[PDB]
Amino acid sequence: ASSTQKPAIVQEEEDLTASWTYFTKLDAQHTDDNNLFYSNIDEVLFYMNYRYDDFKLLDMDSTGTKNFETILSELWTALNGKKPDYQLKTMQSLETDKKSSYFIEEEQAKHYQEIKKELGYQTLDDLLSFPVKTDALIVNKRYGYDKSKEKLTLYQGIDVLIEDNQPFHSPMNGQIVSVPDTETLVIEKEKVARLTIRGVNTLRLTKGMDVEEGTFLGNTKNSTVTFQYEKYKKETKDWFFVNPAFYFPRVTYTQTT
Amino acid sequence: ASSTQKPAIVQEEEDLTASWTYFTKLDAQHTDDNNLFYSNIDEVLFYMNYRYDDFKLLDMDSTGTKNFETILSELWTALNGKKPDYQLKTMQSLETDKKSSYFIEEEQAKHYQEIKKELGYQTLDDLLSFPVKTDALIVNKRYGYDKSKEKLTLYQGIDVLIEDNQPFHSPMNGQIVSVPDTETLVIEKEKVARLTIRGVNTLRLTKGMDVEEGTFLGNTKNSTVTFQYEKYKKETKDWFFVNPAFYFPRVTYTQTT
Repeated sequence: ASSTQKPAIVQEEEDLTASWTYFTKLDAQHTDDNNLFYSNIDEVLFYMNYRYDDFKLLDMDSTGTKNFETILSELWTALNGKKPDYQLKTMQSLETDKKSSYFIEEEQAKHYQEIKKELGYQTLDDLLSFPVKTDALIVNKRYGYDKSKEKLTLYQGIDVLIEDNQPFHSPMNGQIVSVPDTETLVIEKEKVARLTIRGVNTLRLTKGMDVEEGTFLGNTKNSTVTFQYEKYKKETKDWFFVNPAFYFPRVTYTQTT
Repeated sequence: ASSTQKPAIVQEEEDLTASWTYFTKLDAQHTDDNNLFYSNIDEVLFYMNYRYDDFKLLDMDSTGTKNFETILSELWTALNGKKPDYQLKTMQSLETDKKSSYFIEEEQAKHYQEIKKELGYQTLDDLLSFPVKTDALIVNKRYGYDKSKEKLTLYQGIDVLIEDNQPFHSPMNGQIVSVPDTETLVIEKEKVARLTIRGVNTLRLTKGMDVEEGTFLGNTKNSTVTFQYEKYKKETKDWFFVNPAFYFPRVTYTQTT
């Protein structure tokens, strides 16, 4: 009862990444010559999971009249406003506005923040260990949509900054299933998860070799490493991309509004 | 990047509708007493966007000798043949002809089709929600040109099949800016988008009312509802029609060759 605590994130993994991506679509579509949007989508997703539990983008709200894409779009407007004179608010601000739809009562909000901090995304399956000694990966290109060369583009991974060719250890246990070139490897846990790593020297690795979490793979080749992460969907015997950032202990985003 | 994915639709919205409309002009011009053409223009547009990115009808192709109107006209002939013995083909079939300018290697064809399924037109701005509970609007009169009375006509909207006397909810957030008659309303998101709805009784509705996505507007009068949708061009301070079908989650076209 009061001894029972729901996790900070309860959505299924595919829906969690889909909801992230939907919000990056709204950021990217409003990004133009005069405005660059990189909302704090983590704060959005923690709020949405607290309010709406294990929602899917096409489920209906409590009125029965709108789906969660619409709810997310309305939230985007509450945070960022509209052309020409956009606004910039935080989720915390909306959650403390007593007239707002997003309001959370003072005492409940203390508990909500504690659980968000204590549990985070660490209840997801198939978490990834840091590949270097650090307290947070610095993410200079987040997952999802953005504008690049004035054009909408979907980035199905994350770019991370790794200084000084640090020795790079595997984030996951699995088998090396592909070594396409000298700087790309694919590690797969059969029918579970698949991690693609770009930017690490692969000279001491061949297809079929088993690696464990922490196995040294090689030194980082330049300053950026790219991760892509996929989960397996038994129902259709295929794979879907997930946002890798959710699966490491902590990241720091360098792109912000 | 291998981690970078372009959308299924890359064209600007005005160019996308203009390309649709051009193809409907070709279908309508060749429709006669013995042949009625309603090509699968969605398949055309997804192929063209994959092959030629954010093209405009009057742009020249890479050879510099033909514009995209000419390319679309040549494709119509490849898909449909010529008088007096028309022969219907599919876009996917044309992509396997190694002697044709439409060839796409098998893997890339499968991949762009998968992206078409995942993304569709959902990367366009200012999407519309279904006005009733459904997985697809049945469109029995599509946007663009057709023949009526052996006369060419341009239809700047779509007609959708909805059961008569059924509750109808708003596809869009905005203000009711016009209530012309007891069966017509116009909703405007100011200087963004304008939605005309014909066939919903508007007696509970007044000019100046705010609506959200999902707001009950009224019950349907007849067995179809007509939508028109316009976007705003700040450069000229005017509006232009777009094909409304692109903006809903899914449609089913009843008019086929």
